Amino acid sequence: AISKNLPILKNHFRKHWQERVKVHFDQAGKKVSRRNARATRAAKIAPRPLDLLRPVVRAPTVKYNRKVRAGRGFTLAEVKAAGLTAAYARTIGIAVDHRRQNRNQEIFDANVQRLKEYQSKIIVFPRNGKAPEAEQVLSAAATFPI
Amino acid sequence: AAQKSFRIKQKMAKAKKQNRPLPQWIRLRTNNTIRYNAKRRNWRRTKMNI
Amino acid sequence: AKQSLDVSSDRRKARKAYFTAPSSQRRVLLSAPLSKELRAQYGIKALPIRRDDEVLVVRGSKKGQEGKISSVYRLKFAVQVDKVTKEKVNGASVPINLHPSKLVITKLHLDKDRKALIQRKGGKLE
Amino acid sequence: GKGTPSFGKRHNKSHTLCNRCGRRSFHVQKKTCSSCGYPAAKTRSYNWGAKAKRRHTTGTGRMRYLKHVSRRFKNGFQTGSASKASA
Amino acid sequence: EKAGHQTSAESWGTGRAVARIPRVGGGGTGRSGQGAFGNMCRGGRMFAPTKTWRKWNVKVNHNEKRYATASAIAATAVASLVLARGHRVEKIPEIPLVVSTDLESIQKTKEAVAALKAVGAHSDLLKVLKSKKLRAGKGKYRNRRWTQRRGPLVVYAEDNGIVKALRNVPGVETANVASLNLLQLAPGAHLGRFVIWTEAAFTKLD
Amino acid sequence: AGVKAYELRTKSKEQLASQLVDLKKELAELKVQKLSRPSLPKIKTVRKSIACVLTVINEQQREAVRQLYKGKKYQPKDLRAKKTRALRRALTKFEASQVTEKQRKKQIAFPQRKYAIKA
RNA sequence: UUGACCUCAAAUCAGGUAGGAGUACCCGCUGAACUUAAGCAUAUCAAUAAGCGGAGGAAAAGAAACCAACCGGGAUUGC
RNA sequence: AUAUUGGCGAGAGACCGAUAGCGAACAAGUACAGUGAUGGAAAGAUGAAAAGAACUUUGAAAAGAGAGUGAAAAAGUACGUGAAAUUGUUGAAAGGGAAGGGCAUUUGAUCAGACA
RNA sequence: GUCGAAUUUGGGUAUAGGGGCGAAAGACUAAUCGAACCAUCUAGUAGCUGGUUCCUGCCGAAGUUUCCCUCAGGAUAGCAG
RNA sequence: CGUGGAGGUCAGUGACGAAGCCUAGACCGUAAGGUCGGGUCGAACGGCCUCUAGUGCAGAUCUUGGUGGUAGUAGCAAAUAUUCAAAUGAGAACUUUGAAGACUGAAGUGGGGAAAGGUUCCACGUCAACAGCAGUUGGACGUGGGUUAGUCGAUCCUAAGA
RNA sequence: AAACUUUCAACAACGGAUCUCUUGGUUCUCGCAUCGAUGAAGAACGCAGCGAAAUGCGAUACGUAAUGUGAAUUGCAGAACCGUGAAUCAUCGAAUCUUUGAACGCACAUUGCGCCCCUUGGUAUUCCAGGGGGCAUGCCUGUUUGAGCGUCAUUU
Ligand SMILES: CN[C@@H]1[C@@H](O)[C@@H](O[C@@H]2[C@@H](O)[C@H](O[C@H]3O[C@H](CN)CC[C@H]3N)[C@@H](N)C[C@H]2N)OC[C@]1(C)O
Ligand SMILES: CN[C@@H]1[C@@H](O)[C@@H](O[C@@H]2[C@@H](O)[C@H](O[C@H]3O[C@H](CN)CC[C@H]3N)[C@@H](N)C[C@H]2N)OC[C@]1(C)O
Ligand SMILES: CN[C@@H]1[C@@H](O)[C@@H](O[C@@H]2[C@@H](O)[C@H](O[C@H]3O[C@H](CN)CC[C@H]3N)[C@@H](N)C[C@H]2N)OC[C@]1(C)O
Ligand SMILES: [Mg+2]
Ligand SMILES: [Mg+2]
Ligand SMILES: [Mg+2]
Ligand SMILES: [Mg+2]
Ligand SMILES: [Mg+2]
Ligand SMILES: [Mg+2]
Ligand SMILES: [Mg+2]
Ligand SMILES: [Mg+2]
Ligand SMILES: [Mg+2]
Ligand SMILES: [Mg+2]
Ligand SMILES: [Mg+2]
Ligand SMILES: [Mg+2]
Ligand SMILES: [Mg+2]
Ligand SMILES: [Mg+2]
Ligand SMILES: [Mg+2]
Ligand SMILES: [Mg+2]
Ligand SMILES: [Mg+2]
Ligand SMILES: [Mg+2]
Ligand SMILES: [Mg+2]
Ligand SMILES: [Mg+2]
Ligand SMILES: [Mg+2]
Ligand SMILES: [Mg+2]
Ligand SMILES: [Mg+2]
Ligand SMILES: [Mg+2]
Ligand SMILES: [Mg+2]
Ligand SMILES: [Mg+2]
Ligand SMILES: [Mg+2]
Ligand SMILES: [Mg+2]
Ligand SMILES: [Mg+2]
Ligand SMILES: [Mg+2]
Ligand SMILES: [Mg+2]
Ligand SMILES: [Mg+2]
Ligand SMILES: [Mg+2]
Ligand SMILES: [Mg+2]
Ligand SMILES: [Mg+2]
Ligand SMILES: [Mg+2]
Ligand SMILES: [Mg+2]
Ligand SMILES: [Mg+2]
Ligand SMILES: [Mg+2]
Ligand SMILES: [Mg+2]
Ligand SMILES: [Mg+2]
Ligand SMILES: [Mg+2]
Ligand SMILES: [Mg+2]
Ligand SMILES: [Mg+2]
Ligand SMILES: [Mg+2]
Ligand SMILES: [Mg+2]
Ligand SMILES: [Mg+2]
Ligand SMILES: [Mg+2]
Ligand SMILES: [Mg+2]
Ligand SMILES: [Mg+2]
Ligand SMILES: [Mg+2]
Ligand SMILES: [Mg+2]
Ligand SMILES: [Mg+2]
Ligand SMILES: [Mg+2]
Ligand SMILES: [Mg+2]
Ligand SMILES: [Mg+2]
Ligand SMILES: [Mg+2]
Ligand SMILES: [Mg+2]
Ligand SMILES: [Mg+2]
Ligand SMILES: [Mg+2]
Ligand SMILES: [Mg+2]
Ligand SMILES: [Mg+2]
Ligand SMILES: [Mg+2]
Ligand SMILES: [Mg+2]
Ligand SMILES: [Mg+2]
Ligand SMILES: [Mg+2]
Ligand SMILES: [Mg+2]
Ligand SMILES: [Mg+2]
Ligand SMILES: [Mg+2]
Ligand SMILES: [Mg+2]
Ligand SMILES: [Mg+2]
Ligand SMILES: [Mg+2]
Ligand SMILES: [Mg+2]
Ligand SMILES: [Mg+2]
Ligand SMILES: [Mg+2]
Ligand SMILES: [Mg+2]
Ligand SMILES: [Mg+2]
Ligand SMILES: [Mg+2]
Ligand SMILES: [Mg+2]
Ligand SMILES: [Mg+2]
Ligand SMILES: [Mg+2]
Ligand SMILES: [Mg+2]
Ligand SMILES: [Mg+2]
Ligand SMILES: [Mg+2]
Ligand SMILES: [Mg+2]
Ligand SMILES: [Mg+2]
Ligand SMILES: [Mg+2]
Ligand SMILES: [Mg+2]
Ligand SMILES: [Mg+2]
Ligand SMILES: [Mg+2]
Ligand SMILES: [Mg+2]
Ligand SMILES: [Mg+2]
Ligand SMILES: [Mg+2]
Ligand SMILES: [Mg+2]
Ligand SMILES: [Mg+2]
Ligand SMILES: [Mg+2]
Ligand SMILES: [Mg+2]
Ligand SMILES: [Mg+2]
Ligand SMILES: [Mg+2]
Ligand SMILES: [Mg+2]
Ligand SMILES: [Mg+2]
Ligand SMILES: [Mg+2]
Ligand SMILES: [Mg+2]
Ligand SMILES: [Mg+2]
Ligand SMILES: [Mg+2]
Ligand SMILES: [Mg+2]
Ligand SMILES: [Mg+2]
Ligand SMILES: [Mg+2]
Ligand SMILES: [Mg+2]
Ligand SMILES: [Mg+2]
Ligand SMILES: [Mg+2]
Ligand SMILES: [Mg+2]
Ligand SMILES: [Mg+2]
Ligand SMILES: [Mg+2]
Ligand SMILES: [Mg+2]
Ligand SMILES: [Mg+2]
Ligand SMILES: [Mg+2]
Ligand SMILES: [Mg+2]
Ligand SMILES: [Mg+2]
Ligand SMILES: [Mg+2]
Ligand SMILES: [Mg+2]
Ligand SMILES: [Mg+2]
Ligand SMILES: [Mg+2]
Ligand SMILES: [Mg+2]
Ligand SMILES: [Mg+2]
Ligand SMILES: [Mg+2]
Ligand SMILES: [Mg+2]
Ligand SMILES: [Mg+2]
Ligand SMILES: [Mg+2]
Ligand SMILES: [Mg+2]
Ligand SMILES: [Mg+2]
Ligand SMILES: [Mg+2]
Ligand SMILES: [Mg+2]
Ligand SMILES: [Mg+2]
Ligand SMILES: [Mg+2]
Ligand SMILES: [Mg+2]
Ligand SMILES: [Mg+2]
Ligand SMILES: [Zn+2]
Repeated sequence: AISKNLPILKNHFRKHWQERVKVHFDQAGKKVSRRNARATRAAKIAPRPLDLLRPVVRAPTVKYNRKVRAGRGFTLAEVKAAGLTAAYARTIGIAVDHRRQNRNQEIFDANVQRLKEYQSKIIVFPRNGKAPEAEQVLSAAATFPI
Repeated sequence: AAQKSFRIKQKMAKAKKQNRPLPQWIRLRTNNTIRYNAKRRNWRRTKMNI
Repeated sequence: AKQSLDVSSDRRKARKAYFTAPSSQRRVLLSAPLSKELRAQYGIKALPIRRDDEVLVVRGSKKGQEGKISSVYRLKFAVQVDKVTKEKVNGASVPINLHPSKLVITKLHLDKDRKALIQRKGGKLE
Repeated sequence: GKGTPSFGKRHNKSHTLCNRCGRRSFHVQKKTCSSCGYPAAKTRSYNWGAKAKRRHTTGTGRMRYLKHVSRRFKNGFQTGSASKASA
Repeated sequence: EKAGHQTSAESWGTGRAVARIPRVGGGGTGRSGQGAFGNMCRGGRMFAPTKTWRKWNVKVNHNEKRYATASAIAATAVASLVLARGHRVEKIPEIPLVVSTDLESIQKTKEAVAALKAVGAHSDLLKVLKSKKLRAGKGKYRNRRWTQRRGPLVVYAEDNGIVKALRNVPGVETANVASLNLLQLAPGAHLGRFVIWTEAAFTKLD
Repeated sequence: AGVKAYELRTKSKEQLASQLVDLKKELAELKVQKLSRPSLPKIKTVRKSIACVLTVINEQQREAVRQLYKGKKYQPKDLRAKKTRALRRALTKFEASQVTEKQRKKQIAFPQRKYAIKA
């Protein structure tokens, strides 16, 4: 069971592995099934953007600290510095994360600016009548990249 | 047996009724595939198992 | 071709669908075409056949014969005409089964409903 | 001895007909059906028994009720009745 | 996978004068006492039973794919290949055939079929319909019943309705220039398909 | 011939109960005929009618007792909705949508606001 | 003498509810040996088969007693 | 978002093609076996249409021989095609304790091509 | 051999698989007993036995070295394509 | 070389006969094989370039089904036993009736029951199969008829036990 | 020389290969979320002018009500339209739904055996028979009704 000059392999199929095979035949099937169910949210969701506004964030560790990507939510500190309540900023399609903290002025500054730029680029439909028909934009993060 | 539970007698009644050949007019029906009654039964051939 | 995702080109599903179809579904399968003169009269190409209709065999051995349809035999997918018959060697005679798609309607049997159906299809009705 | 002559001795029922499954798996003395498990509150089945499962599960019977459920649901369990149209 | 193993049979073992494949239990049915499980047995499981995890799709390098189509396109010129491929092009004006962008807007089969015929596609449009045959094989159970040749590929730039116009004429296929399908450009991996380029299309090429 | 449904649903409770004994009595006479005769398909239609009579007799007394029980808690099970055993236990539309006093004030002050972007 | 209170019962009391079925997928319990190791006991098969309890259209999980060690990240599940 | 060899409804395949494919394309979990738990088959195709063979005749009859129907009975409810083993008749040839085989030729049978 | 008793016997009833029952034979426990029968784990493992399906062309072996709870097997070198 | 299927092609072959089967008939190949004639038949099928695999059998005490020689053979010989006439029928060693010869010899080959079977009972018809000869006979086939309780049983009671 | 044997062919046997068929199976994908004490799954036994079975059904029994279609059903017999109407039709919302089964008055190798309310009958609250409606268990909220020197006040 050991012969010629070959790497040792550790080929792990000693359980009943044929039971736990998972093949994706639905790769295509599910891409469609989830494309409809996206565009059927874009309707039921009304002119709303289909996603939530996300913060600038410095990536962890030493490998990715060099970079930055969208974080979860906006830090009550920034929600107040941009001048709105959190509980309201939830319903403006801003994501607010209460766990995040600001140790960085440069990131805190960057994120407040990103917040006002959104308040400026949005139109909030009033409680009752009107609705000056607004033609929904499909992303937020595309409008507001990083 | 020959002092019978009616339960046993009744299964034994239903026995007799299935014991007749094909009614031969079914043979005539359109589409009809049944040549003969292939579920037939004999007292001394095969037994009823109560 | 079929563009609907609810239509099936499966040959098996169709052949079963046909042979399993019930009475009410078979009547519409048993459509016969209206005569050239009857097409222009009613403005309709074809209708599901009916018992007392009059009809003309346009295909087969009996092509050129015509008569009143004795029965529509739905079980057999066959329409029987009472003129057309075969005589056995005992000297009796037996209907010839005919398929409406090989017939053509000279004279409809008109009902209030058969009349309604023609106008309901956009017809004329003399 | 253990053969055919000893077979002349067999006239006694270990099992009569089970009321629940109508089998003759109902052990007279144990008074419990070796097939469906009656008297037991539940119905005897086992996972090494796939065939006998298949022989008895829902659908081997009339489905005197369950037949129609799938239809009643398609219609959202309409109550009342239907009115009229034409012809 | 359940199939063929659906008995309880087991070998009778040697000494009973018959071979040792597993054998069905019980009696009275005549299935009993018969070779079971065996890849040589009536009813037994087949050797190496087929699996859904067989490798079905095949990966190709993107650039290799594009190289292929590229070479296939270049053969829609080069008349001999198009001729050698079927495709009765011996009388058409020139290779490649480029056609007025107005083609893209045709709404009606008769209209479009004309334009095709007009511009040299008659003999090819007609090569199909003569080429219709019943499937030689057993696939004709399986919802491929009919053999036929392949007619021209009408490559438009924007589709204004040429596409629903040609979809019912046989052997004819329509495709955008932004997409292009090697399956059509080189059918059965044979070079030189017959392509009718709307002049719109032709300049989107570069 | 043989009985019509809507012509029964007119008649009085005491007429129907009488015409029932008719059809039974007609059917009884036909039963005695049928063993003297090589076949008697007639019996099919009398006894199919003894059903149709009985359907209506029952139809009434149900839609009768259905009426006096109308619009009150606790009426009898077979006049109670069938639905599904599991739907029968569902939380009613009222007690699902029952919201919280604390939470009610918040849905009010802070509802999801319609909105869009690009301008 | 009476009337409470607490606890405990009884009614074919008023009205509800649980059982069983199915069990591919799901939450748990319990639980092998064949086998592999060219022997074999730890180990492996496998926290698998079998047995048992409990669900739903999904179940479960979930808004950190988290991960990190960074300029930090930020419920859960999935690829 | 994730799972799904159960359910209900659909669409499909470089799948199998009646010893294959689920065990079951058929009155299949059927017939049948076993005290019982359980075990568990075989078996699709006349024809477009019964037109399923009037009638005569031989026979106790089953049938046969005719006649007839049919595009075909070289399709007759033993029913598409109908191989092999193996069997009857007929024809041909040969055989002193096997049969068959190889090179070669006489003899017979048989088949060309090929002259012009 | 025995034959009026530690007799024969029906039926009911109890005991169930490392269990039963045994006036003891490893006997009997449904033609099964020095561990029943049914199904499943299970396509259990086999250094051992048997088989392993078309044609032609060219090349063409080894039973020896070292190691192995190795001596009917492998590893290794050699010969071979 | 050959097989199932797949993309392409020859606008391939075919109800004026595809496929298959038959054929000490013909031809090409060293060979796997390929082509042709004739016969039978009835509805589909081939050449080429490629794609693909559940792709080729003489064996495995291989699986399933079918069939031989054995072979008109081994045999159909325990339980003393059969014989005459008539009837019936196409047909009688076997059915029916009469006559006779015998047996079981009331610890029965008699007269009933329990368990078990399940209609075998009984009448009419009736012989393809079954009754290892036969068949006019039958426990067979067909078709009908038949099981009558305050007192006989169950039911009630309790036994071991559950 | 025959027979017999063997070999080849034709015809005919035997068997059911091959070929071609396919309302089946198999695999993939998509959508959906609905069993039951309001009695399910499952059983048994019934039901048709002429049925053994498969299928359907439940003593209203191959079906009743409702709705749609618009003339059948068909194997025979039988019945039978310019219409509240054919059909072994479609659909289905209303019912019937035997003996059962978690299975519920008790039992059940028994068509065994009680109790309660209404009602008819034989002179009948009491006995006999018919008709109908009823009595399982655990638990919960509640209602009556109680128990205990467990304990509170109060009467005299
Ligand atoms: C070779 N293909 C055959 C095909 O020829 C045909 O075979 C039939 C066969 O089904 C018939 O038999 C059938 O009907 C019989 C009725 N008595 C009973 C047995 C049943 N299989 C046989 N009588 C004649 C064959 N040629 O049907 C079956 C099949 C296997 O497809
Ligand atoms: C095909 N028929 C053959 C028939 O041809 C013949 O066969 C002979 C056979 O008898 C001879 O066999 C004998 O007779 C020879 C002459 N006396 C001497 C050798 C001896 N074995 C063979 N040598 C030749 C075959 N063709 O005899 C046998 C047979 C089967 O009947
Ligand atoms: C089988 N006997 C039936 C009898 O039961 C009854 O049958 C009716 C049938 O006439 C109805 O038919 C009616 O239904 C249509 C509903 N819009 C209206 C016209 C009519 N075809 C069926 N829909 C329902 C059956 N129960 O009426 C006719 C009849 C022949 O007497
Ligand atoms: Mg390792
Ligand atoms: Mg599993
Ligand atoms: Mg999103
Ligand atoms: Mg932190
Ligand atoms: Mg047919
Ligand atoms: Mg037996
Ligand atoms: Mg038995
Ligand atoms: Mg059919
Ligand atoms: Mg015709
Ligand atoms: Mg026809
Ligand atoms: Mg035995
Ligand atoms: Mg005994
Ligand atoms: Mg016992
Ligand atoms: Mg079903
Ligand atoms: Mg398996
Ligand atoms: Mg498996
Ligand atoms: Mg086993
Ligand atoms: Mg197994
Ligand atoms: Mg074993
Ligand atoms: Mg063994
Ligand atoms: Mg031997
Ligand atoms: Mg067994
Ligand atoms: Mg198989
Ligand atoms: Mg054509
Ligand atoms: Mg083929
Ligand atoms: Mg009490
Ligand atoms: Mg209560
Ligand atoms: Mg449960
Ligand atoms: Mg269960
Ligand atoms: Mg294993
Ligand atoms: Mg080991
Ligand atoms: Mg080993
Ligand atoms: Mg060992
Ligand atoms: Mg398990
Ligand atoms: Mg979901
Ligand atoms: Mg949850
Ligand atoms: Mg996290
Ligand atoms: Mg994760
Ligand atoms: Mg994914
Ligand atoms: Mg899946
Ligand atoms: Mg076959
Ligand atoms: Mg099969
Ligand atoms: Mg085969
Ligand atoms: Mg195969
Ligand atoms: Mg099978
Ligand atoms: Mg059949
Ligand atoms: Mg059958
Ligand atoms: Mg055929
Ligand atoms: Mg067919
Ligand atoms: Mg046919
Ligand atoms: Mg004759
Ligand atoms: Mg003749
Ligand atoms: Mg002739
Ligand atoms: Mg002729
Ligand atoms: Mg022919
Ligand atoms: Mg022939
Ligand atoms: Mg033929
Ligand atoms: Mg005949
Ligand atoms: Mg023959
Ligand atoms: Mg034949
Ligand atoms: Mg032969
Ligand atoms: Mg000869
Ligand atoms: Mg000799
Ligand atoms: Mg001699
Ligand atoms: Mg001698
Ligand atoms: Mg020799
Ligand atoms: Mg003595
Ligand atoms: Mg055990
Ligand atoms: Mg013990
Ligand atoms: Mg003893
Ligand atoms: Mg002993
Ligand atoms: Mg045994
Ligand atoms: Mg024994
Ligand atoms: Mg053992
Ligand atoms: Mg053991
Ligand atoms: Mg193996
Ligand atoms: Mg094994
Ligand atoms: Mg050499
Ligand atoms: Mg040395
Ligand atoms: Mg060695
Ligand atoms: Mg060894
Ligand atoms: Mg050896
Ligand atoms: Mg080596
Ligand atoms: Mg091939
Ligand atoms: Mg293949
Ligand atoms: Mg092809
Ligand atoms: Mg060959
Ligand atoms: Mg060749
Ligand atoms: Mg020929
Ligand atoms: Mg031919
Ligand atoms: Mg044909
Ligand atoms: Mg081809
Ligand atoms: Mg060929
Ligand atoms: Mg293979
Ligand atoms: Mg081959
Ligand atoms: Mg071969
Ligand atoms: Mg082969
Ligand atoms: Mg051999
Ligand atoms: Mg054999
Ligand atoms: Mg023989
Ligand atoms: Mg033999
Ligand atoms: Mg003889
Ligand atoms: Mg002899
Ligand atoms: Mg003798
Ligand atoms: Mg002897
Ligand atoms: Mg004797
Ligand atoms: Mg005698
Ligand atoms: Mg005498
Ligand atoms: Mg005498
Ligand atoms: Mg004597
Ligand atoms: Mg006697
Ligand atoms: Mg007999
Ligand atoms: Mg005999
Ligand atoms: Mg004998
Ligand atoms: Mg004998
Ligand atoms: Mg005889
Ligand atoms: Mg006679
Ligand atoms: Mg007798
Ligand atoms: Mg009889
Ligand atoms: Mg009594
Ligand atoms: Mg106990
Ligand atoms: Mg010899
Ligand atoms: Mg022949
Ligand atoms: Mg034959
Ligand atoms: Mg066909
Ligand atoms: Mg399919
Ligand atoms: Mg549910
Ligand atoms: Mg009844
Ligand atoms: Mg079915
Ligand atoms: Mg029916
Ligand atoms: Mg219907
Ligand atoms: Mg019920
Ligand atoms: Mg019962
Ligand atoms: Mg009870
Ligand atoms: Mg009792
Ligand atoms: Mg009472
Ligand atoms: Mg009661
Ligand atoms: Zn049971």
